[PDB]
Amino acid sequence: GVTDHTQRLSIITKDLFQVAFNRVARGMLHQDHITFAMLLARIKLKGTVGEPTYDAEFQHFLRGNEIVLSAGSTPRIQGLTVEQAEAVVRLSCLPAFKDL
Repeated sequence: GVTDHTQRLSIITKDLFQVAFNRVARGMLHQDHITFAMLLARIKLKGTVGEPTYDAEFQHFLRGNEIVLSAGSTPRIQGLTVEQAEAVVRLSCLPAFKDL
């Protein structure tokens, strides 16, 4: 019942993502469903327009533990434990969270 081609294209793209996720994740363990959902989300983020590439932010999400903290570089922050302290001084390297 759909006649316009742009609406058909949008429906085809969304249904491609949905049917691919359904037919993959039915034969797949429940710990990894969110992983494939995240991969398809990043793929659709790449495909859409009007957005930045989010390369450095996803790099700090994936290999953000690769940031090396210096000896005694963490100051004292109230409430947070040592793991939260090293996490916030690792997040502070990003320009978006510079004043964290």
